Amino acid sequence: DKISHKIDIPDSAWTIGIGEKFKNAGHPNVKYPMIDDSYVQGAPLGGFGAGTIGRTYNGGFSRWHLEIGKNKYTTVYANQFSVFQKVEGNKDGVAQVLYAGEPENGYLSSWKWDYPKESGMYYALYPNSWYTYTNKDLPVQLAVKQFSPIIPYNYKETSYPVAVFKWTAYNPTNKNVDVSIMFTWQNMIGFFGKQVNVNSGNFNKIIKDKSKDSEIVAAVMGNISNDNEEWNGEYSIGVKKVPGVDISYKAKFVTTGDGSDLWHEFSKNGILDNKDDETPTKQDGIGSAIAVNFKLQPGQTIEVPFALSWDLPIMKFGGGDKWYKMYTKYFGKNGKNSFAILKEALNNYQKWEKMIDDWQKPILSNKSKPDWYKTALFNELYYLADGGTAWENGKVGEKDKRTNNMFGLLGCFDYNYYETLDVRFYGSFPLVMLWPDIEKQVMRQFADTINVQDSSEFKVGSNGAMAVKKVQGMIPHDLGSSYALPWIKINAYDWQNPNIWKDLNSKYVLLVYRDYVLTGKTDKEFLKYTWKSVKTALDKLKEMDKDNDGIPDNEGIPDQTYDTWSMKGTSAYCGSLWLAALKAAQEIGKVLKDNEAYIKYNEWYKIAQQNFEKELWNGEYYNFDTESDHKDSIMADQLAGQWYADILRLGDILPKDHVQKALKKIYEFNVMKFENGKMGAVNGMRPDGIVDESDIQAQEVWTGVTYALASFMKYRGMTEEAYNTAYGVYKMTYDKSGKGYWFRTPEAWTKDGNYRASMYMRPLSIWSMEV
Ligand SMILES: OC[C@H]1O[C@@H](O[C@H]2[C@H](O)[C@@H](O)[C@H](O[C@H]3[C@H](O)[C@@H](O)[C@H](O[C@H]4[C@H](O)[C@@H](O)[C@H](O)O[C@@H]4CO)O[C@@H]3CO)O[C@@H]2CO)[C@H](O)[C@@H](O)[C@@H]1O
Ligand SMILES: [Ca+2]
Repeated sequence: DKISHKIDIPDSAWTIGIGEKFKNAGHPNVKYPMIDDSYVQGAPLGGFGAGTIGRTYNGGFSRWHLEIGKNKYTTVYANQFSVFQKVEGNKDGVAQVLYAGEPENGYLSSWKWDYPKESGMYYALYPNSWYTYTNKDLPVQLAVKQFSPIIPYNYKETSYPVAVFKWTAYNPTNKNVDVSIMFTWQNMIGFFGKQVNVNSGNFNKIIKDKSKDSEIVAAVMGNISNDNEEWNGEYSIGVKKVPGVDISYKAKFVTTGDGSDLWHEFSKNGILDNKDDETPTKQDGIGSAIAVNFKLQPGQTIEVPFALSWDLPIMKFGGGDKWYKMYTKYFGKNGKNSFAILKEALNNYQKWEKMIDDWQKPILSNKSKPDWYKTALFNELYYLADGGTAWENGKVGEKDKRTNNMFGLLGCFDYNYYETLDVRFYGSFPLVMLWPDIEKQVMRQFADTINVQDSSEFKVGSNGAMAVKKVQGMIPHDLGSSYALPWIKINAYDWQNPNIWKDLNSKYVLLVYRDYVLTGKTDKEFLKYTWKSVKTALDKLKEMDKDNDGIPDNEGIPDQTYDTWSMKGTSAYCGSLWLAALKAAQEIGKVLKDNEAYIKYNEWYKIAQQNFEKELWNGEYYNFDTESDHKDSIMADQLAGQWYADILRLGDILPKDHVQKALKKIYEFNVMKFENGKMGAVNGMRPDGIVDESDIQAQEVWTGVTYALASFMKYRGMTEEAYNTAYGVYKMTYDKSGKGYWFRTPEAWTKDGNYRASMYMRPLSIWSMEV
C-alpha cells in the first residue's frame, strides 16, 4: 500500500477489505418477513430528499433508495469503475472491473470481473468514503474518494442528487505506465416507476463543455419522452479534464448483451471510440462510458475527478400523490437538468471537500475522544440520507406555491412511517444540531396536526379492535407512509392505537422546548407557533389520569414506544416524561408570559413529582411501574424525562442522589449482567440479575435507547460507564467481532446478536452525546 500516503483518510474511518467475507452476520429474529440485505453495504451517495444510492465496499451500486421510501437491493452490474494498465515496453496491458464479484447471468461476460481479495480496502467516514487498489497486477496504485456535499447549516448542496469520485493515481515503479480509468453507467430510466416498455425510448447523448481552463465531457442518459412522471428524467456521468489526461467516451453500449461492444475497445489500449449515437433503444438495456487515459512517469501522481448526477424530479407515493424533490428549487423541475447538476459538482467539489472537513474537524481533532466513537458518530449519520428521506418543493399540478418545504425521515423501512414521533424523540438530534431549519419545519408539521380529527376507522393489529384514526388533541404517531400519503394522511401506524399513547404528547412538548434551547434560546416565533398545541397536548394527557395522583395511567397494554411491552399505572418512563414536559411547558409559559399556563403546569408538576417519587422510588432505582406483574424490573430507559431535562437545562425533576443510584444500577445490571457489558443496555432486568422475560422488548437492547442512556450517563459525570455502554452498540454494528450491521443499524438485538428492523432512525441519538 503506497497510495494511502498520497491521500488523506482519517484514522477513525470504518475499514474493511474489498471482497472480504464476513462470517458472523446477524439475521432478523422475528417470524414475519423482514428486510435482510446482507452485510455487503457502504456509505450512501446522494443528498437529503434526492433519492440515495448505496455503493458497497465491494464496489457495486447495489442499495437503491431512488424510489423515495423504498429499499431495493440489487446490483446494477453495468455501473462500475474499471482500470486499464500497461507497462511501457510490454506487448499488452490488463483491464479489470473494480468490483469484487460478477453478474449472475451472462450479460457483460466479456468484462473482467472478480476483483481479487486482499488487493485493496474500503474506508468510510460519512459523508466521505474511499477505496484503495493495491494489486500485484496493477503497477500503478489507485484510490478514489467519493462523496456527496452533505453539509450542516446548508440546505442547498445538501439536497443535491450528485456524487463526486476524486481519483488519485501514483506510480511507485521505475517504468512509465499507461493508465485508464473508465466509468460505466446503465441508462436506468424505467428501472422503477414504469409499468411496461421499460427501456423503450431510452437514449444517450454526449455533452462536451469547453471554456478556458475547464473542459467537461459527460453522458446524459434519458428518454425521448417529454412526459413529466416519476419514472422520467436523466442520469449523467462525466469527467473534468486535468493536465496530462485525455478523455474518451462511448455514448451507447448494450447492457443486455455480452458487453464486448465496449470492452473490446477498453481492453486493447484503454481508449474508447468517441462514437456519439442518440439512437433510442427499444427492448435492450443501454449504457454510457466515460474514460480518461494518461501516462504516469516513475514517482508521478495525478488527480482526476468524475461525477454522477440523477435528475429524477418527481417522487410518487403509494397513495397517488406526486411531489417535486427539494433540489428542483436549484436546478428546475423538467427532468432535463442532469448535466447542470454534474457540472456544478465537477467545478466546485474542492470547495465542498473543505466544507466537509470544516465541520468534521472539531470532533476529529479532539484527542480526548477515542477513534471508535468518532467512527460511530459520523457513520450513523448515513441514515439522514438513507432513511427514505422526503423533502418536497411543491405538489405536482399545485396552483399556489407555498413558503415551506415539508420534510420526512422514515422511522425505518420495515415499519414504513414518516417521522415516527416516539422514535424521533431519540433519533432527531442530528437535525436539531446540524440542520435546525429542517427540524423546526418538522415540529411545525406536528403542531399543525394536533386538532385534526379523522373519524375513519382502522383495525388495531395487536388485538383486532376497531379504533378512530385521529383524535382531537392527541399528537400523531407519524405523518403517514410512503405506501400511502406522507404529510396528508397521518397515523399510518396501526399495531396499537396511538391516540391512547401516554408518551407521544409529552415527547412532543419536550421536542418543541429542546428545539428552542439547542438553537440558542432565541426563537420565540417558534415557541409562539407551537404554544397552543403544547397546551392542548398536555391538557389532553392530564385527562388520562384515572386515580387522581396527577399522572397519566398506563392502561395495562403497550401504550407507548415499547409497543409490545405492557405498562400499567404510573410508569417510570411515561411518568418521568410527563414531569419533564410539565416543567418545559412552565418555562415556555414564562418566555411567552402566559402566567395562567405557568401556574397551572407548575401545580400539576409539584403534585405529580411528589407522587412519582413516592410511588416508584425503591431505595436503589425507580420501579418499572405501579401495577404490572414485573413492576420491580429495572428498565434501562426508566428516567428518560430526566435525560431530556438535562439537555433542556430544566434542572432536577428527581433528586440527584436518586438519579445517580438509578444510573449506576442500570450500568451494573442492564449493561454489565447482559453478555458481559459488550452489547449495550438490555431494556428490562429482574432485580435478581436475570433478564425480564415478560416480553421480547424487555429482552432486546435498543440501539438508540442505549446511545441516549450513554448521553445521560455522560452529563451526570459517569464518563467510563457512558462510553462503555455506547461501545457495545459500536462493537455490534461495526467491529469484526460484531454482527455486520454497518450502514443498516437496527432498532434492536437480542442476546444472540440477531436483530429487529435494520436501517433504523433511533440510533441517530448518538448525537445527544455531543450536546
Ligand atoms: O407494525 C409495527 C409494529 O410491529 C410489531 O410487530 C408485529 C408485526 O407488525 C405483525 O405483523 C406480527 O403479526 C403476527 C402476530 O404477532 C402473531 O400472533 C401471528 O400469529 C398467527 C399465526 O401465524 C397463525 O398461524 C395463526 O392463525 O394466528 C396467529 C395469531 O394471530 O402472526 C402475525 C403475522 O406474522 O406481530 C408482531 C409483534 O409480535 C413490532 O413488535 C412493533 O415494535 C412495531 O411497532
Ligand atoms: Ca394516575
